Amino acid sequence: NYKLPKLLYCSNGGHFLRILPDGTVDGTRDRSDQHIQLQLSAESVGEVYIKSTETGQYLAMDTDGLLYGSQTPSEECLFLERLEENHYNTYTSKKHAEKNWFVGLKKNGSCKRGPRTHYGQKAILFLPLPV
Ligand SMILES: [Cl-]
Repeated sequence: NYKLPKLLYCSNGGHFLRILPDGTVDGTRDRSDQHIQLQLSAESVGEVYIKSTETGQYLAMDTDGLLYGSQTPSEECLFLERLEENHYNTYTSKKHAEKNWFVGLKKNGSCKRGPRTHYGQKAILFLPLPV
C-alpha cells in the first residue's frame, strides 16, 4: 500500500532514488540522505505519483527520457507501477509508455534516460523499502 513513505532501491548499483532540491534526479548509496524518502500515491489503478517528502517535488520524465523533479503534479509525473519478480517494481512513464521508457539508474548513480532503458536491465528494477 501507499500510506508510509518508501525508499526505492535500485539493484543496478545499489542506489536509492533521490530527488534533489534543484530538481536533479539521481541515485545515492547513502541510506541516510534526506532526499530519498518518497511518498507514493495512487491515481488510477497501477498509476502512481512519486513525491519527495522533503521538498514536495514530484518525480517526472522529460521529452528526452530524463528524470527531473517537478514542482507540480503534471502529466509528466504519472508512472505505471508494475510488480516484477522478487518484489522489485518497474515504473514506466505514462506519457511515454508506448515507447516503454522506464525510470532507471545507472551503476554510477546517474539517471538512465528512458530511451536507453529496456525490460531486463537491473537499472529499471526498484525495491520499495521502509524509511
Ligand atoms: Cl543515459
